[PDB]
Amino acid sequence: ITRSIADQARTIRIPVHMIETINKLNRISRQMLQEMGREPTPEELAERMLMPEDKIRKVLKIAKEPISMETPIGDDEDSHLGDFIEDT
DNA sequence: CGCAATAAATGTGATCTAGATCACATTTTAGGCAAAAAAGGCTTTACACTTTATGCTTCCGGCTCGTATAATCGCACCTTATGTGAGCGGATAACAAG
Repeated sequence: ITRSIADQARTIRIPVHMIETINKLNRISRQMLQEMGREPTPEELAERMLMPEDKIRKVLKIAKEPISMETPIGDDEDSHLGDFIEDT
């Protein structure tokens, strides 16, 4: 059961380490918060990890749902999320 | 031929320009022909294009395996309480026929 939901979980394919890299930076964020009491700035963790600081920000942009289309916005009658995007 | 009356036609003659002359010497004009500066011509050589075989290396990328671990279990507390009528099948009670 940990093999099937290990890849084909979301509606779209998702890598393995891409979801294992999130909780990796989690069990350390509160680790420095329970001691010092301040938010771990992207400077001290840049020396303990293999990620610089710039490219690591674009990684979070990938980790999403992202979002459906047939979802009410304002009119809640005929207006849909995928009905406001112009065509090229 | 004499008479009517709105338009067109008439004279004046001194003043002041407008338009024309002449023969010869000066000044302008036209197209002409090379030279210089420019257009594309049609060569022959200097270099530069991505492409694609390849294989070797380090770094970032993407995927799994087994292991170690405890469990196969437990309260008290916070705040609400959809709307209806119309259409439908099923279960139950009252009824006439045998």
